[PDB]
Amino acid sequence: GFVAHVESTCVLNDAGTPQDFTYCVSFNKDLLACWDPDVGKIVPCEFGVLSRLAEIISNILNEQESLIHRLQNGLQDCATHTQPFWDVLTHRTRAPSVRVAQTTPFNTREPVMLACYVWGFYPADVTITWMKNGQLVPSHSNKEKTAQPNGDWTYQTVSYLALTPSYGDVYTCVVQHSGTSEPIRGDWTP
Amino acid sequence: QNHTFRHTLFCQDGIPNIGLSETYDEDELFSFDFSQNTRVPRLPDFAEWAQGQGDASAIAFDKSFCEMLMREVSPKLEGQIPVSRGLPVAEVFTLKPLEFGKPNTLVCFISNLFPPTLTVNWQLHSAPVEGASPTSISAVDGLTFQAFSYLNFTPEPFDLYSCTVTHEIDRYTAIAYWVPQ
Ligand SMILES: *[C@@H]1O[C@H](CO)[C@@H](O)[C@H](O)[C@H]1NC(C)=O
Ligand SMILES: *[C@@H]1O[C@H](CO)[C@@H](O)[C@H](O)[C@H]1NC(C)=O
Repeated sequence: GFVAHVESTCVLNDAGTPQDFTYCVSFNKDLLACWDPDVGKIVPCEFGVLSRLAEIISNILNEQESLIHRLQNGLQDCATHTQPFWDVLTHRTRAPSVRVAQTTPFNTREPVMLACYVWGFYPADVTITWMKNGQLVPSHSNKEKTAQPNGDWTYQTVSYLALTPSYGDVYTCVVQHSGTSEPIRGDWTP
Repeated sequence: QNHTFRHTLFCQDGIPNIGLSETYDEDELFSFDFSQNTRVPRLPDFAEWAQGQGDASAIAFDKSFCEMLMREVSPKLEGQIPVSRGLPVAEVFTLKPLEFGKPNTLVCFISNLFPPTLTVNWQLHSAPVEGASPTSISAVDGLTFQAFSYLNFTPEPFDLYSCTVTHEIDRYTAIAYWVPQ
């Protein structure tokens, strides 16, 4: 019933510059060993009940010309490996869509609860702000979430705002997505 | 600023006894089919890149080392120390906001999945239903997994969809319900 991971994370900034690199073996959810480019070898970690196992794992991995030389080179691979598509990824965006509607009251007594539906965007970074008659409205029950992933390589989230209907009032949800300079808006009147 | 490309390879006993998942900022780029011995794009947009790379020699070694630990290490301590189990959580929601009669897609989002072994079934008032897409497990930061299962459908006022996750064959199920708003 056990599980093992041979994880290798590659961190890079925009353009395509490698910034960090690791290789780590981990049995069960406990972590065993990670490479250390300083020492040049695969060094153990989590000296738990499995401290013993840790030493071994690394030794074995250490006595492998290929692996060590694979790791050593690492960062240089990271570039080539990612390069062909890195531009696409770092610069691929899907603009969000917004729709405002009213929904059954969550927390609070106000007779109307507005819900701003922002969906279909990438990356996940986005900011929602509300406006009452062109006026910014500070947060009080303005509870959102943290952009839910769809796995569809898109994201969505929702913003709530409680209020009292007075004709002539216009509410607008403003959304600025890091993938579009054009802030999106959706208004709602009683 | 920064971005994270993760190449997680894992092995276990059961369901997919071996898998590879390569992500970027947590969204899966492509997994890897060990039968045809090739990468599989999460989106057609990708395809071309899953094509090349020829890093096969690493995968080969990683794979072996993994299977190796499952072979030797496991038996040694099977029943000697505790299994990290993660009680899975399922949530259900729509891709686009709700518009009765207009086409939509339900999403069953599974989180805290550990180990990555499961089966997802959708129902509608207990009435089972198919047309669901394959459930894709993906590795996630912190040595864990998450999976999604999509099901297109046309939302109607008296609907009641349920997404049933069945963890580790027969030990622990999770049922998430979705009703119209
Ligand atoms: C990414 O994190 C910070 C913030 O952008 C950055 O300075 C750093 O180079 C990256 N992380 C590592 C471990 O290099
Ligand atoms: C849902 O609709 C889209 C577009 O028609 C289609 O690509 C997809 O295959 C349908 N169903 C599933 C389960 O993906």
